[PDB]
Amino acid sequence: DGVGSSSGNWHCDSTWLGDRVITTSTRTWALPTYNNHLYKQISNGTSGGATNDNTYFGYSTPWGYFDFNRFHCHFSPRDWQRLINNNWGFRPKRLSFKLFNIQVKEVTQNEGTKTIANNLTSTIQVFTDSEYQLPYVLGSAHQGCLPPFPADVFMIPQYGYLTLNNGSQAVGRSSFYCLEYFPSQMLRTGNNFQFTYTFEDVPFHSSYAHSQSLDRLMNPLIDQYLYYLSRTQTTGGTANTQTLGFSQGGPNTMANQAKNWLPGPCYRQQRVSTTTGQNNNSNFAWTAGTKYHLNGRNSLANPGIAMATHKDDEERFFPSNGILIFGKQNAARDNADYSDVMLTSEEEIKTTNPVATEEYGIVADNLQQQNTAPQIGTVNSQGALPGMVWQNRDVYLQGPIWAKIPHTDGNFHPSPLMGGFGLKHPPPQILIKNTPVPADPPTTFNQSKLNSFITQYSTGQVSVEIEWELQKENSKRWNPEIQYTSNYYKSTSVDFAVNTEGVYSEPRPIGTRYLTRNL
Amino acid sequence: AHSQSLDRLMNPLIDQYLYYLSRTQTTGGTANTQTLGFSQGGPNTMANQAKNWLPGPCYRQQRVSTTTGQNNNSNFAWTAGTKYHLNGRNSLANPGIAMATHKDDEERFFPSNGILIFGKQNAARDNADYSDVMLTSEEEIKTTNPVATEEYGIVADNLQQQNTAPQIGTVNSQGALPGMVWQNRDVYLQGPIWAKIPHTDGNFHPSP
Amino acid sequence: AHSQSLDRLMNPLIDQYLYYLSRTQTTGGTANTQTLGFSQGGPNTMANQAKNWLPGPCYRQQRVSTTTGQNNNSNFAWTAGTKYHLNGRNSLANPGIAMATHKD
Amino acid sequence: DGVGSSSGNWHCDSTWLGDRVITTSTRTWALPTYNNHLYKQISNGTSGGATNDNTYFGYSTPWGYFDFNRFHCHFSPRDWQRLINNNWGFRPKRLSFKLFNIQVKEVTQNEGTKTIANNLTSTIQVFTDSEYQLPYVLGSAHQGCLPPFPADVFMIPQYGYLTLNNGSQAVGRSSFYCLEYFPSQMLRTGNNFQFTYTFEDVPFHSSY
Amino acid sequence: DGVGSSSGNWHCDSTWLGDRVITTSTRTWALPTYNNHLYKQISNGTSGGATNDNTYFGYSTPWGYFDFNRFHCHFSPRDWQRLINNNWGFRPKRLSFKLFNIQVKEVTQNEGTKTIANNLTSTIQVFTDSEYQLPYVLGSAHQGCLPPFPADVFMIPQYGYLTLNNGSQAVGRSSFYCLEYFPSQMLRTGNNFQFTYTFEDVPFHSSY
Repeated sequence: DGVGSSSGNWHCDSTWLGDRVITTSTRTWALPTYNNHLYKQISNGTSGGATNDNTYFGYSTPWGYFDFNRFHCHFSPRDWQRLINNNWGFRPKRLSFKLFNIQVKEVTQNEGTKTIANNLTSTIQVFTDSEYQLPYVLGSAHQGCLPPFPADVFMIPQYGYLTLNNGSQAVGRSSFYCLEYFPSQMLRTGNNFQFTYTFEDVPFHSSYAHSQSLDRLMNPLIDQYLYYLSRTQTTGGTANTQTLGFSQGGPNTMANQAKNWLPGPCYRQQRVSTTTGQNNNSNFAWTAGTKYHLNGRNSLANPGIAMATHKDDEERFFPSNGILIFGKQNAARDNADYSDVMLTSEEEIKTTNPVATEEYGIVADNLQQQNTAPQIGTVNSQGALPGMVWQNRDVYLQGPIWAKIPHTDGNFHPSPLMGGFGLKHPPPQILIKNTPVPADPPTTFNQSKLNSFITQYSTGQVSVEIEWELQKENSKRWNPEIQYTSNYYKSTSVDFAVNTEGVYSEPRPIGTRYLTRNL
Repeated sequence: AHSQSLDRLMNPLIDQYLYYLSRTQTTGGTANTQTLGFSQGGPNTMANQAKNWLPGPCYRQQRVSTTTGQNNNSNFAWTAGTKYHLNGRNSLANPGIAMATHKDDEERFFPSNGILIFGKQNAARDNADYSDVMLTSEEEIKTTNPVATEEYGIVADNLQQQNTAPQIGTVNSQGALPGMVWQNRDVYLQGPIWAKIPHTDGNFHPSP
Repeated sequence: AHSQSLDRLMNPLIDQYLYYLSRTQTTGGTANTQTLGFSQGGPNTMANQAKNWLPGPCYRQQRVSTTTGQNNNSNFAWTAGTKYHLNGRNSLANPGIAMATHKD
Repeated sequence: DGVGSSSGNWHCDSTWLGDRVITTSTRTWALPTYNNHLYKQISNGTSGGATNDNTYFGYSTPWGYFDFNRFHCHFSPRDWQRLINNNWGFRPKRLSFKLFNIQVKEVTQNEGTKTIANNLTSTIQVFTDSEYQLPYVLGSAHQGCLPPFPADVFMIPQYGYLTLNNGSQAVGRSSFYCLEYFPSQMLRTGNNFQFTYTFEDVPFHSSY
Repeated sequence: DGVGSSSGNWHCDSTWLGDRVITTSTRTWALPTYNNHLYKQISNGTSGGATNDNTYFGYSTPWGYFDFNRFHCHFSPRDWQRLINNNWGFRPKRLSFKLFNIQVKEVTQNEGTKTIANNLTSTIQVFTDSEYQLPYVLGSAHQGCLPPFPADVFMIPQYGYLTLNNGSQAVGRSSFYCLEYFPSQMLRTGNNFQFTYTFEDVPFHSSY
């Protein structure tokens, strides 16, 4: 474990083995000293501009954390292509994490001339929250994951957390955590860190689309033996009176046929169009937004339960807060243009799932009588009903992978809404920090905590290995399937590649669901 | 068939130790003002008693009668039909989730698309008579399951205040709620036996 | 008791990479027309942030106060009661599914 | 024992086991050079303001000392809560002490521009007064213990002692101690120090 | 594998053995950081001066490469003389490659005064494209091979490649490669790299 010997090698590869694929990626990182070595209380209240919906109480910390919860941390674009085009499903089995080649540096600033040198005897600290005792902040779709492009160098994100609040104030149950109250490894240059984790059994993600729909599973050529009420009134001439008539469902009355199953749950959302002209002229984004209400605070149900983005022939429409949206490269943080963002679509599930912007269905409102005409009600939110079947949201190359399932007495179908695999025991948080190095202390004792420190940062490499288990296709379909393909014709630059300026970009979102399977 | 019903699992002879709000206003004379009064559930107030369970799910259907005279004079079979909407297409939810066909003493009523119907021999394919078909009934489940043609229940609509009287809402479709218990639809000698459960990520209680 | 709430499991210091529709109409002056604007969820817009989970089930009940003066003057205990209907009989859903008694 | 390898890891935890609790804490420290490398005689007399009640004779030394004689050096607030709420008594049984990850630095001052660099070949010296031959200065409630908050960084206190005095003057029995007349470990970066101690039987404190 | 110990020795020799000759050469090299750490798309089109015959689409990379594909990398002039004057044919059988004595340096520029120092904890990365997955750029007669004269010191060439183009534009089949998507060895000063390769059967060159 020398100053002069490397502690790691660079592993970035993929290997495919029948029913497994293993991915490895290595990236270079930089870690600053965060927060001036301090833990600070932060809050947001209702004074000034701030709304109640946005209040919080929390702490910010001197630590940083490692995040690889984005598919493109692990899969190259071509690899993602091999996966989606060929497999019905996949899931994660196990991972390996390595930190190595660690360099701690001190920066000296005199007279506007700045210099950087190694501090050989310096350490950094790392630990994993193996027991899940710290608030789990992965899974909230934050920035700071390993870059898609291997050549890119990245900065480690600062760690902070939230607890209960009333306005800008803490409450009795509010909790404070010190990360220094955990055991951590200390590494000098020449030391390394590693750990291994095994994923819990989780269902394969469905990289497939149904080639059948719930409302059409019958034999087109045959009648049912079952009957339905087809006529309530006589049909001939003007003297029409009530009657009862019954008919057998058949090829031309598939809508009426008796069926075994129901479409999935519905929490309806407002429809907006990409053709702006077709939209109402108000700013209705949050006012007409679909929301949930918790303890007096309102949150967008974004993106909410999975529903199809649009019905047949209406690519223009999307749910206002019902899809995942990714930025194009260098898209602005605020108020980016439609041309600067990429909207996902979940067409593939119209097959079993309600369209996002429409009713679930219709129910009776009242009791009909000779003097009372029957009335119906439109159902815009439907909870789980026996016989319902549904599909989860898709995952994307630039999307999230896993989430920690919250620790609660109950849940229904705990698949993370943003997409991915939901785990009771997800990959643990990995926290890293530069150890403080004091500048020279005073020569006579003072009890106050030291506030003068040498200025330091560290850089190193990090490796992640994941084994994924694959589910192969078993289709008897005669004709060819849809596949993700690169564009045939000439172009100014190559998709999923660099610029003349050296900027990698991902042009489109890529989903998982090209192959088909029956219902 | 159950010989007990969800709303009557108590001991008829004993009071609960639990209390419920029984009075919101004073009772004597004309100068009546708000108050709070609390009482213990008992033999004569079984409706008020605290209970552990809830009836099963409800997707309400229109009621029709075998006595034609009692029915509205329109052809309302599909217009007033209970339906689901999938990708722009509408289908009868026939017969839908299991609910009891009728309540006590009302054999005449059935849900318009909520029961299985079999033909008598040589009944016509189209527009057969009532006398030519046989309607099933699922009386046996009124015990735990909502009647097909009625509301699940009532919920509050608003927030009452000194100046605002309280308002209630009628619930005609109810999804699964914790504490719900229910019974499946019956099977018949001339009925189906099995179905393939569709291959999907999720399902709730995949009984055909 | 939980020391965290469902609506606040994020990192207070970091933005989401996900975007949401933040603007439906232009903001400047009087000639305001429709547009589409998108923003990233963040520390000051926690209400808007994309989230994984939903709160538990709800069967709503009427609110009454211990300060009698603040209550409507009717006897509304069973008339405004939350109920279930079984075979033509009505029962209080007492106490019903678990919901919090009151807010902050 | 390299320049480039850490000699310790950060342990800060509590574990509760029935009738034992074990606490671990780690803190970062800084030690200045005290006294310019000198031992100095100090006294306080009766001249000027000074009263007789406050007289002393003593020495100050180039050394520093480690103090963890404050409960919150070891117990987090929540831990203290588990202890007091649940137990009739407690007492200390044994301890482990470690010094590690040592960096010695030299500071260079020219022209108002100051720079700090490592001095790799430098040493520090540590020893324990296992035989109780030096005046025991813990136990007098001084400042300079490890901080309650683990994230805080602290400065080591200077060591000094007192002996017999008459006014500002020494007497026959007054004693002078040199700490360099004890054996001590010398550590460069990459070296570490540790020791183990067992508490004598002592009565449980009454948390009741 | 120390900071202070050499990891290699200088071997430059020839030995002749009847039907074999073995050559060894060692050279000193320097590697700059290329491209500012970036991969950049490059093209040449038909605008301006440029003819169609000279169009290309490609990328340039942060990497450098080692080239010894020139006979005088291995044979001294006198050695070449012994070979040509005396033999009807020759061919290559196997090779050994070593990288050693690696020094990584950082350069600091302030106020027009520049200084160079070692960065001890720094690494370089090396790999061989053993599976031929990158575009093979040797064999195109480029500059940057090891010098003929052993005393000369040389600069490592930058690596870049080309793919399909239409004019200055990419086409569907155009490919992008990232070299960081390969496993590589990381070496600090005091680490070394080596590999061995065997030539496939190939016909003797005719020196006649």
